[PDB]
Amino acid sequence: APSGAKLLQILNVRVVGNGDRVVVLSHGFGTDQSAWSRVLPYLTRDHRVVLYDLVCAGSVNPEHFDFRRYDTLDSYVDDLLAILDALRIPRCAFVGHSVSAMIGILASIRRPELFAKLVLIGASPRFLNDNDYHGGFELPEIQQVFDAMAANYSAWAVGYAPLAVGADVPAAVQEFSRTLFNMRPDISLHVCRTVFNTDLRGVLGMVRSPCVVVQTTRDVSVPASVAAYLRAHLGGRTTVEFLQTEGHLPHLSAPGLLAQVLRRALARY
Repeated sequence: APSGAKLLQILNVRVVGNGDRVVVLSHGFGTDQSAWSRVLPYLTRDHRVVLYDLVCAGSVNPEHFDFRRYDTLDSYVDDLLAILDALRIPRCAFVGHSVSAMIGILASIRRPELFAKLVLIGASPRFLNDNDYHGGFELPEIQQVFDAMAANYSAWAVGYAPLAVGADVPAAVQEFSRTLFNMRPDISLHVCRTVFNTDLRGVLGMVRSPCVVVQTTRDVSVPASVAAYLRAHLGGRTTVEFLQTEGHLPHLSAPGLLAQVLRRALARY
């Protein structure tokens, strides 16, 4: 597996901004680090911002996608820590969307002194239901996503993109579809399978970093009740912030409102 040093190029690592307060921005499924481009200038005057692409992003050469290594989220965590260690960053705030919120939770447990604060957007510890637990999906319907992605990825993408964006923002729909279509279909399916096989409920109590959970009014993959569950079970001091906007991708569809929350969350850590 590639070293942290090699990952700096493979994952298109970028470091921008001023100061010694470090913020890492980690994008979610179906995008790449360009998803942060609209909120980024709200952070770079006050923070040193580290950006990178998950190995599944369309902007990463498909040759580096190890279908063995990456069938667990633990390997995505390995990559994040390797990048931060290569950059010689001992302490940071971490902002993760979607799968990266799960990666952030796992990274905080692996390296408690490295993560001074987590900000989780579109966050869920488990997407499948379980008795007294509402995740949003039953097993036969995650299986329906899989069959649709495999049978007709392009048609699945055009249907999913407006649902994910949620609000009526056509430039966000087109920009998300573009990065969804840049992904190779088999890699896209593989990451989705990995995310739906992840269940972090049993380790939330092991997180000790303070956390801010960012909740929008409506999220196709995250039920409103999930944020309360995270606040109840995360092992650190946790606050829920409410974006009065609709959708799963507020960094695409409502950058100004999102930036207000991020600046508040990242003021002291």
